[PDB]
Amino acid sequence: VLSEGEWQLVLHVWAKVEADVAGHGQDILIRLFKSHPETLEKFDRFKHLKTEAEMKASEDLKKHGVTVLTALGAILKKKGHHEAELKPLAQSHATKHKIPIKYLEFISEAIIHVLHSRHPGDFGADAQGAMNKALELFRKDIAAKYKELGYQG
Ligand code: HEM
Repeated sequence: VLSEGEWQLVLHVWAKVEADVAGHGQDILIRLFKSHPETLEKFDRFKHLKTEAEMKASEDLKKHGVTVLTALGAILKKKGHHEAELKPLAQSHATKHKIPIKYLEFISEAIIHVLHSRHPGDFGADAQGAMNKALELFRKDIAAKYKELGYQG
């Protein structure tokens, strides 16, 4: 359970993201795909992209980055009271998209890196720890839904 002070640190940096949701989503997906190429393989939509320049030039990738970060922002702004938002996401990622929990760890690392690059003055260690806790809570709660459905592994 995050404290109120931890949530404030999380949402204070997240308010900085929402000024350029699409730029952040591009940086985060690109980092994810470069760092963990098995992730790119889960998107039939993106698997033709073979270079970082092609990734940066894809408008469809930029659109998906906004989809991802819009859903994550709505979950973070619930400060843990996020059951209604996670249900459908856990269900589609477990049963349709077939995304292992481990890849949610990977995208959490990319999010943290990109926030540190773009917002260092609002993403010192206290805020990095709080955002780590928030993303761990996200993963923990998705993992319990996966386990229900037979996908925790
Ligand atoms: C912060 C974590 C993530 C969030 C908030 C998120 C959110 C979403 C949303 C809102 C959609 C569209 C609606 C739906 O299908 O449920 C989507 C689709 C999808 N996601 Fe995620 N996602 C996350 C992580 C991942 C990761 C790590 C992968 C793969 C490695 C992934 C793979 C996919 C795929 C394959 C689709 C369908 C894309 C398409 O072909 O249109 N997601 N995601």
